[PDB]
Amino acid sequence: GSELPAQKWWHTGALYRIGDLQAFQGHGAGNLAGLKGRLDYLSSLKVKGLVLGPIHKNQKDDVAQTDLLQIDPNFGSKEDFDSLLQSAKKKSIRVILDLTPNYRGENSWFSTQVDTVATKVKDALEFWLQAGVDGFQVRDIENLKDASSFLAEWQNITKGFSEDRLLIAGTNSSDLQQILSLLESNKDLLLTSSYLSDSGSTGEHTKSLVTQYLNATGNRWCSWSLSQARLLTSFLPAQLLRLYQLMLFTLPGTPVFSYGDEIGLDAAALPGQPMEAPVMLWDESSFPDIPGAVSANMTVKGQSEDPGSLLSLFRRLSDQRSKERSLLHGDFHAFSAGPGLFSYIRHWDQNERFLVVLNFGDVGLSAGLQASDLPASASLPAKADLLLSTQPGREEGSPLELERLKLEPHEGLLLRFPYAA
Repeated sequence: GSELPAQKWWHTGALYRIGDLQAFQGHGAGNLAGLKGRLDYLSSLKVKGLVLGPIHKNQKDDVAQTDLLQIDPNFGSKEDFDSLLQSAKKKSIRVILDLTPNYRGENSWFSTQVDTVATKVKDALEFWLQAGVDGFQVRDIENLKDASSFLAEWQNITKGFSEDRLLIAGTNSSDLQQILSLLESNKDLLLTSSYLSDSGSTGEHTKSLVTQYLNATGNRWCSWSLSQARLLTSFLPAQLLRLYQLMLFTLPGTPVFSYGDEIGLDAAALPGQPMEAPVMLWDESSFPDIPGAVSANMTVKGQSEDPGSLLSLFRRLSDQRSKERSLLHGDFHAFSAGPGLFSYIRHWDQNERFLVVLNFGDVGLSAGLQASDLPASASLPAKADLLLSTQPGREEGSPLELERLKLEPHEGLLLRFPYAA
Protein backbone atom coordinates (compact mmCIF):
# COMPACT_ATOMS: atom_id res chain seq x y z
CA GLY A 1 0.00 0.00 0.00
CA SER A 2 2.91 2.43 0.69
CA GLU A 3 0.91 3.95 3.59
CA LEU A 4 1.35 2.33 7.02
CA PRO A 5 -1.71 0.81 8.80
CA ALA A 6 -2.82 2.11 12.21
CA GLN A 7 -3.14 -1.45 13.48
CA LYS A 8 -5.29 -2.49 16.40
CA TRP A 9 -3.62 -4.41 19.22
CA TRP A 10 -5.29 -7.67 18.20
CA HIS A 11 -3.81 -7.49 14.65
CA THR A 12 -0.31 -7.59 16.15
CA GLY A 13 -0.15 -11.25 17.24
CA ALA A 14 -1.86 -14.26 18.82
CA LEU A 15 -4.76 -14.46 21.25
CA TYR A 16 -4.55 -17.18 23.89
CA ARG A 17 -7.65 -18.72 25.37
CA ILE A 18 -7.74 -19.64 29.08
CA GLY A 19 -11.15 -21.20 29.64
CA ASP A 20 -10.40 -22.99 32.95
CA LEU A 21 -8.32 -21.04 35.50
CA GLN A 22 -7.98 -24.06 37.77
CA ALA A 23 -6.75 -26.42 35.03
CA PHE A 24 -4.38 -23.78 33.59
CA GLN A 25 -2.72 -22.89 36.90
CA GLY A 26 -3.26 -26.05 38.98
CA HIS A 27 -4.35 -27.08 42.53
CA GLY A 28 -4.31 -24.23 45.11
CA ALA A 29 -4.23 -21.28 42.68
CA GLY A 30 -7.19 -21.61 40.36
CA ASN A 31 -8.01 -17.92 40.86
CA LEU A 32 -7.36 -14.51 39.25
CA ALA A 33 -4.45 -13.73 41.60
CA GLY A 34 -2.66 -16.94 40.60
CA LEU A 35 -2.92 -16.03 36.92
CA LYS A 36 -0.70 -12.98 37.54
CA GLY A 37 1.96 -15.50 38.41
CA ARG A 38 1.78 -16.80 34.80
CA LEU A 39 1.99 -13.44 33.01
CA ASP A 40 5.77 -13.70 32.60
CA TYR A 41 5.22 -17.05 30.88
CA LEU A 42 2.55 -15.65 28.59
CA SER A 43 4.81 -12.72 27.84
CA SER A 44 7.48 -15.22 26.70
CA LEU A 45 4.90 -16.56 24.21
CA LYS A 46 4.47 -12.98 22.86
CA VAL A 47 0.66 -13.44 22.96
CA LYS A 48 -1.21 -10.11 22.61
CA GLY A 49 -4.34 -10.94 24.56
CA LEU A 50 -5.72 -13.47 26.98
CA VAL A 51 -9.30 -14.68 26.55
CA LEU A 52 -10.38 -15.36 30.11
CA GLY A 53 -13.25 -17.31 31.60
CA PRO A 54 -16.13 -17.10 31.90
CA ILE A 55 -15.72 -16.30 35.61
CA HIS A 56 -19.14 -15.03 36.55
CA LYS A 57 -21.76 -16.42 38.88
CA ASN A 58 -23.77 -19.03 36.98
CA GLN A 59 -26.14 -21.46 38.65
CA LYS A 60 -26.50 -24.15 36.01
CA ASP A 61 -29.51 -23.36 33.80
CA ASP A 62 -30.93 -20.81 36.26
CA VAL A 63 -31.37 -17.42 34.60
CA ALA A 64 -32.35 -15.69 37.87
CA GLN A 65 -29.35 -17.28 39.62
CA THR A 66 -26.88 -16.14 36.97
CA ASP A 67 -25.14 -12.76 37.24
CA LEU A 68 -22.52 -11.60 34.77
CA LEU A 69 -21.64 -8.57 36.97
CA GLN A 70 -20.46 -10.86 39.82
CA ILE A 71 -17.27 -12.92 39.82
CA ASP A 72 -17.75 -16.45 41.11
CA PRO A 73 -15.90 -16.26 44.50
CA ASN A 74 -13.95 -19.40 43.63
CA PHE A 75 -11.94 -17.29 41.19
CA GLY A 76 -11.36 -14.33 43.54
CA SER A 77 -12.54 -10.74 43.95
CA LYS A 78 -13.07 -7.71 41.76
CA GLU A 79 -9.85 -6.27 43.27
CA ASP A 80 -8.03 -9.39 42.06
CA PHE A 81 -9.43 -8.86 38.61
CA ASP A 82 -8.35 -5.17 38.72
CA SER A 83 -4.82 -6.13 39.79
CA LEU A 84 -4.59 -8.86 37.07
CA LEU A 85 -5.65 -6.33 34.44
CA GLN A 86 -3.07 -3.85 35.64
CA SER A 87 -0.18 -6.40 35.60
CA ALA A 88 -1.26 -7.68 32.23
CA LYS A 89 -1.36 -4.20 30.69
CA LYS A 90 2.08 -3.57 32.18
CA LYS A 91 3.37 -6.55 30.17
CA SER A 92 1.56 -5.41 26.98
CA ILE A 93 -0.98 -8.16 27.33
CA ARG A 94 -4.59 -7.23 26.87
CA VAL A 95 -7.53 -9.02 28.52
CA ILE A 96 -10.72 -10.27 26.86
CA LEU A 97 -13.50 -11.49 29.14
CA ASP A 98 -15.72 -14.34 28.06
CA LEU A 99 -19.35 -13.64 29.05
CA THR A 100 -21.02 -16.74 27.62
CA PRO A 101 -23.92 -16.75 30.12
CA ASN A 102 -24.83 -20.35 31.04
CA TYR A 103 -21.31 -21.65 30.65
CA ARG A 104 -21.82 -24.21 33.42
CA GLY A 105 -24.80 -25.69 31.58
CA GLU A 106 -25.44 -27.38 28.25
CA ASN A 107 -27.22 -24.58 26.37
CA SER A 108 -24.84 -21.64 26.89
CA TRP A 109 -27.71 -19.29 26.06
CA PHE A 110 -30.34 -20.92 28.30
CA SER A 111 -33.55 -22.48 26.89
CA THR A 112 -35.84 -19.89 28.55
CA GLN A 113 -36.02 -17.01 26.16
CA VAL A 114 -33.46 -14.61 25.05
CA ASP A 115 -34.15 -10.93 25.81
CA THR A 116 -33.67 -11.21 29.60
CA VAL A 117 -30.45 -13.19 28.95
CA ALA A 118 -29.24 -10.82 26.19
CA THR A 119 -30.00 -7.92 28.54
CA LYS A 120 -27.65 -9.55 31.07
CA VAL A 121 -24.85 -9.50 28.47
CA LYS A 122 -25.60 -5.88 27.47
CA ASP A 123 -25.52 -4.52 31.07
CA ALA A 124 -22.35 -6.50 31.74
CA LEU A 125 -20.47 -5.00 28.75
CA GLU A 126 -20.80 -1.43 30.15
CA PHE A 127 -19.75 -2.58 33.66
CA TRP A 128 -16.61 -4.49 32.53
CA LEU A 129 -15.68 -1.82 29.98
CA GLN A 130 -15.55 0.76 32.83
CA ALA A 131 -13.38 -1.76 34.78
CA GLY A 132 -10.96 -1.67 31.86
CA VAL A 133 -11.33 -4.97 29.97
CA ASP A 134 -10.00 -4.79 26.43
CA GLY A 135 -12.96 -6.77 25.05
CA PHE A 136 -15.27 -9.76 25.21
CA GLN A 137 -15.94 -13.22 23.84
CA VAL A 138 -19.24 -15.00 23.51
CA ARG A 139 -19.26 -18.65 22.41
CA ASP A 140 -21.81 -21.13 20.98
CA ILE A 141 -23.53 -18.27 19.13
CA GLU A 142 -25.23 -20.79 16.80
CA ASN A 143 -27.43 -21.40 19.85
CA LEU A 144 -28.31 -17.68 20.23
CA LYS A 145 -31.63 -16.79 18.59
CA ASP A 146 -31.05 -13.63 16.52
CA ALA A 147 -27.28 -13.94 16.91
CA SER A 148 -26.33 -11.50 14.11
CA SER A 149 -28.55 -8.78 15.66
CA PHE A 150 -27.29 -9.26 19.23
CA LEU A 151 -23.67 -9.43 18.06
CA ALA A 152 -24.02 -6.17 16.10
CA GLU A 153 -25.51 -4.46 19.15
CA TRP A 154 -22.82 -5.79 21.51
CA GLN A 155 -20.06 -4.87 19.02
CA ASN A 156 -21.47 -1.32 18.85
CA ILE A 157 -21.55 -0.97 22.66
CA THR A 158 -17.92 -2.15 22.75
CA LYS A 159 -16.62 0.03 19.90
CA GLY A 160 -18.65 3.03 21.13
CA PHE A 161 -16.73 2.79 24.41
CA SER A 162 -13.45 2.67 22.51
CA GLU A 163 -12.16 1.72 19.04
CA ASP A 164 -9.36 -0.15 20.79
CA ARG A 165 -11.73 -2.74 22.29
CA LEU A 166 -13.33 -5.71 20.58
CA LEU A 167 -15.85 -8.48 20.48
CA ILE A 168 -14.96 -12.08 19.51
CA ALA A 169 -17.72 -14.55 18.75
CA GLY A 170 -17.25 -18.30 18.72
CA THR A 171 -19.32 -20.93 16.95
CA ASN A 172 -19.37 -24.76 16.77
CA SER A 173 -20.32 -24.52 13.10
CA SER A 174 -17.95 -25.71 10.36
CA ASP A 175 -20.27 -24.41 7.64
CA LEU A 176 -19.00 -21.49 5.54
CA GLN A 177 -22.52 -20.50 4.47
CA GLN A 178 -23.68 -20.42 8.09
CA ILE A 179 -20.49 -18.67 9.15
CA LEU A 180 -20.87 -15.94 6.48
CA SER A 181 -24.49 -15.27 7.55
CA LEU A 182 -23.13 -14.63 11.07
CA LEU A 183 -20.60 -12.10 9.64
CA GLU A 184 -23.23 -10.48 7.43
CA SER A 185 -24.57 -7.82 9.80
CA ASN A 186 -21.25 -7.78 11.65
CA LYS A 187 -18.30 -6.16 9.80
CA ASP A 188 -15.88 -5.75 12.69
CA LEU A 189 -16.36 -9.13 14.39
CA LEU A 190 -13.64 -11.74 14.84
CA LEU A 191 -15.37 -15.11 14.59
CA THR A 192 -13.83 -18.47 15.56
CA SER A 193 -15.29 -21.68 14.23
CA SER A 194 -14.56 -25.29 13.26
CA TYR A 195 -14.24 -24.33 9.56
CA LEU A 196 -10.58 -25.46 9.40
CA SER A 197 -11.19 -28.36 11.83
CA ASP A 198 -12.67 -30.40 8.97
CA SER A 199 -9.08 -30.23 7.59
CA GLY A 200 -7.40 -33.43 8.60
CA SER A 201 -6.86 -33.46 4.84
CA THR A 202 -4.65 -32.70 1.77
CA GLY A 203 -2.80 -29.44 0.99
CA GLU A 204 -5.04 -28.69 -1.99
CA HIS A 205 -8.07 -28.98 0.31
CA THR A 206 -6.60 -26.73 3.02
CA LYS A 207 -5.66 -24.25 0.30
CA SER A 208 -9.18 -24.18 -1.12
CA LEU A 209 -10.72 -23.71 2.39
CA VAL A 210 -8.38 -20.82 3.21
CA THR A 211 -8.80 -19.03 -0.16
CA GLN A 212 -12.58 -19.67 -0.34
CA TYR A 213 -12.79 -18.00 3.07
CA LEU A 214 -10.59 -15.01 2.24
CA ASN A 215 -12.39 -14.38 -1.07
CA ALA A 216 -15.84 -14.54 0.61
CA THR A 217 -14.90 -12.08 3.34
CA GLY A 218 -13.33 -9.46 1.02
CA ASN A 219 -10.71 -7.20 2.67
CA ARG A 220 -11.89 -7.68 6.27
CA TRP A 221 -9.55 -8.85 8.99
CA CYS A 222 -9.98 -12.56 9.79
CA SER A 223 -9.27 -14.84 12.67
CA TRP A 224 -7.61 -18.20 12.15
CA SER A 225 -8.32 -21.03 14.52
CA LEU A 226 -9.31 -24.73 14.45
CA SER A 227 -12.13 -24.27 16.98
CA GLN A 228 -13.88 -21.71 19.21
CA ALA A 229 -12.37 -23.42 22.31
CA ARG A 230 -10.87 -26.86 21.75
CA LEU A 231 -7.21 -27.81 21.56
CA LEU A 232 -5.46 -28.33 18.19
CA THR A 233 -4.80 -31.89 19.39
CA SER A 234 -8.59 -32.45 19.44
CA PHE A 235 -8.49 -32.37 15.61
CA LEU A 236 -4.90 -32.96 14.45
CA PRO A 237 -2.55 -35.96 14.78
CA ALA A 238 0.84 -35.14 16.36
CA GLN A 239 2.51 -35.30 12.95
CA LEU A 240 0.55 -32.13 11.85
CA LEU A 241 0.79 -29.85 14.91
CA ARG A 242 3.95 -28.11 13.77
CA LEU A 243 2.64 -27.55 10.26
CA TYR A 244 -0.56 -25.94 11.56
CA GLN A 245 1.34 -23.73 13.96
CA LEU A 246 3.39 -22.44 11.00
CA MET A 247 0.25 -21.92 8.91
CA LEU A 248 -1.77 -20.11 11.64
CA PHE A 249 1.12 -17.77 12.46
CA THR A 250 1.55 -16.81 8.79
CA LEU A 251 -2.00 -16.57 7.45
CA PRO A 252 -3.44 -13.03 7.11
CA GLY A 253 -5.36 -12.26 10.30
CA THR A 254 -5.27 -12.99 14.01
CA PRO A 255 -4.37 -16.50 15.14
CA VAL A 256 -6.28 -17.92 18.11
CA PHE A 257 -5.00 -20.71 20.30
CA SER A 258 -6.09 -22.33 23.54
CA TYR A 259 -3.78 -22.83 26.49
CA GLY A 260 -1.55 -25.83 25.95
CA ASP A 261 -1.48 -25.51 22.12
CA GLU A 262 2.09 -24.29 22.45
CA ILE A 263 3.19 -27.59 24.04
CA GLY A 264 0.91 -29.92 22.07
CA LEU A 265 -1.19 -30.49 25.18
CA ASP A 266 -3.40 -33.48 24.39
CA ALA A 267 -6.40 -34.20 26.62
CA ALA A 268 -6.25 -37.91 25.69
CA ALA A 269 -2.50 -38.34 26.54
CA LEU A 270 -3.33 -38.85 30.22
CA PRO A 271 -6.22 -40.86 31.74
CA GLY A 272 -9.12 -38.93 33.30
CA GLN A 273 -8.83 -35.30 32.25
CA PRO A 274 -11.62 -33.18 30.79
CA MET A 275 -11.40 -32.78 27.04
CA GLU A 276 -13.11 -29.61 28.25
CA ALA A 277 -10.21 -28.38 30.44
CA PRO A 278 -7.04 -30.49 30.46
CA VAL A 279 -4.51 -29.88 33.19
CA MET A 280 -1.70 -27.60 32.03
CA LEU A 281 1.59 -29.44 32.23
CA TRP A 282 4.09 -26.96 33.77
CA ASP A 283 6.40 -29.69 34.94
CA GLU A 284 6.42 -33.35 35.98
CA SER A 285 4.72 -32.50 39.28
CA SER A 286 1.74 -30.95 37.37
CA PHE A 287 -0.44 -34.10 37.32
CA PRO A 288 -0.56 -35.37 40.90
CA ASP A 289 -3.63 -37.66 40.34
CA ILE A 290 -1.29 -40.14 38.68
CA PRO A 291 2.11 -39.24 40.12
CA GLY A 292 4.94 -40.43 37.83
CA ALA A 293 2.98 -40.35 34.53
CA VAL A 294 4.06 -36.94 33.17
CA SER A 295 7.42 -37.01 31.40
CA ALA A 296 9.66 -33.96 30.81
CA ASN A 297 8.93 -33.75 27.10
CA MET A 298 5.20 -33.19 27.78
CA THR A 299 5.92 -30.10 29.93
CA VAL A 300 6.64 -26.40 29.60
CA LYS A 301 9.78 -26.80 31.66
CA GLY A 302 11.11 -29.72 29.53
CA GLN A 303 10.09 -28.14 26.23
CA SER A 304 11.67 -24.70 27.08
CA GLU A 305 15.08 -26.28 27.44
CA ASP A 306 14.79 -28.09 24.07
CA PRO A 307 15.31 -25.93 20.98
CA GLY A 308 13.60 -28.72 19.00
CA SER A 309 10.31 -28.55 20.94
CA LEU A 310 6.85 -27.43 19.95
CA LEU A 311 7.10 -24.66 22.52
CA SER A 312 10.41 -23.40 21.00
CA LEU A 313 8.73 -23.40 17.55
CA PHE A 314 5.70 -21.58 18.93
CA ARG A 315 7.86 -18.86 20.52
CA ARG A 316 9.88 -18.31 17.30
CA LEU A 317 6.80 -18.17 15.12
CA SER A 318 5.06 -15.79 17.55
CA ASP A 319 8.10 -13.52 17.55
CA GLN A 320 8.13 -13.35 13.69
CA ARG A 321 4.38 -12.79 13.56
CA SER A 322 4.46 -9.86 15.97
CA LYS A 323 7.45 -8.02 14.51
CA GLU A 324 7.60 -8.50 10.70
CA ARG A 325 5.44 -6.12 8.67
CA SER A 326 4.69 -8.65 5.90
CA LEU A 327 3.30 -10.97 8.61
CA LEU A 328 1.60 -8.18 10.59
CA HIS A 329 -0.24 -6.71 7.58
CA GLY A 330 1.12 -7.99 4.28
CA ASP A 331 -1.00 -9.18 1.38
CA PHE A 332 -1.39 -12.94 0.85
CA HIS A 333 -1.01 -14.74 -2.50
CA ALA A 334 -1.36 -18.51 -2.72
CA PHE A 335 0.01 -20.21 -5.78
CA SER A 336 0.26 -23.54 -7.57
CA ALA A 337 2.62 -26.11 -6.00
CA GLY A 338 2.91 -29.94 -6.18
CA PRO A 339 0.35 -32.60 -5.02
CA GLY A 340 0.17 -32.45 -1.20
CA LEU A 341 1.42 -28.86 -0.92
CA PHE A 342 0.02 -25.52 0.13
CA SER A 343 2.29 -22.59 -0.65
CA TYR A 344 1.89 -18.81 -0.29
CA ILE A 345 3.69 -15.47 0.13
CA ARG A 346 3.11 -12.66 2.63
CA HIS A 347 4.31 -9.26 1.41
CA TRP A 348 3.99 -5.65 2.52
CA ASP A 349 5.31 -2.79 0.45
CA GLN A 350 9.12 -3.13 0.22
CA ASN A 351 9.49 -5.12 3.43
CA GLU A 352 11.01 -8.59 3.64
CA ARG A 353 8.70 -11.12 2.06
CA PHE A 354 7.87 -14.51 3.58
CA LEU A 355 7.31 -17.69 1.55
CA VAL A 356 5.54 -20.50 3.37
CA VAL A 357 5.58 -24.01 1.89
CA LEU A 358 3.48 -26.67 3.67
CA ASN A 359 3.54 -30.44 2.91
CA PHE A 360 0.38 -31.95 4.37
CA GLY A 361 1.20 -35.41 2.94
CA ASP A 362 2.99 -38.41 4.39
CA VAL A 363 5.38 -38.63 1.43
CA GLY A 364 8.44 -36.50 0.63
CA LEU A 365 7.57 -34.09 -2.18
CA SER A 366 9.16 -31.82 -4.73
CA ALA A 367 7.59 -28.42 -4.18
CA GLY A 368 7.39 -27.54 -7.89
CA LEU A 369 6.46 -23.95 -7.07
CA GLN A 370 4.65 -22.34 -10.01
CA ALA A 371 4.20 -18.58 -9.49
CA SER A 372 3.22 -17.04 -12.88
CA ASP A 373 0.20 -15.15 -11.37
CA LEU A 374 2.11 -13.52 -8.46
CA PRO A 375 2.42 -9.70 -8.56
CA ALA A 376 5.69 -8.52 -10.12
CA SER A 377 6.78 -6.57 -7.02
CA ALA A 378 6.66 -9.78 -4.93
CA SER A 379 7.75 -12.38 -7.55
CA LEU A 380 9.93 -15.35 -6.53
CA PRO A 381 13.70 -15.03 -6.49
CA ALA A 382 16.04 -17.90 -7.50
CA LYS A 383 16.97 -18.46 -3.86
CA ALA A 384 15.52 -17.40 -0.54
CA ASP A 385 16.97 -17.66 2.95
CA LEU A 386 15.62 -20.38 5.17
CA LEU A 387 14.35 -18.88 8.41
CA LEU A 388 13.04 -22.13 9.76
CA SER A 389 11.66 -25.59 9.08
CA THR A 390 9.36 -27.55 11.39
CA GLN A 391 11.88 -30.42 11.15
CA PRO A 392 15.65 -30.67 11.75
CA GLY A 393 18.41 -31.21 9.22
CA ARG A 394 18.28 -27.89 7.35
CA GLU A 395 20.82 -25.06 7.64
CA GLU A 396 18.69 -22.22 8.93
CA GLY A 397 19.97 -18.83 7.78
CA SER A 398 21.26 -20.09 4.43
CA PRO A 399 19.59 -19.73 0.99
CA LEU A 400 17.62 -22.52 -0.71
CA GLU A 401 17.30 -22.74 -4.49
CA LEU A 402 13.51 -22.56 -4.93
CA GLU A 403 13.43 -24.65 -8.15
CA ARG A 404 15.03 -27.62 -6.35
CA LEU A 405 12.89 -27.32 -3.23
CA LYS A 406 11.90 -30.71 -1.80
CA LEU A 407 9.92 -31.26 1.43
CA GLU A 408 9.98 -34.20 3.88
CA PRO A 409 6.67 -35.79 4.97
CA HIS A 410 4.63 -33.24 6.96
CA GLU A 411 7.44 -30.63 6.74
CA GLY A 412 6.66 -26.89 6.80
CA LEU A 413 9.18 -24.30 5.55
CA LEU A 414 9.36 -20.57 6.29
CA LEU A 415 11.61 -18.70 3.86
CA ARG A 416 12.24 -15.01 3.41
CA PHE A 417 13.54 -12.73 0.70
CA PRO A 418 13.97 -8.99 0.20
CA TYR A 419 12.10 -6.63 -2.08
CA ALA A 420 13.74 -6.52 -5.56
CA ALA A 421 16.80 -8.72 -6.32
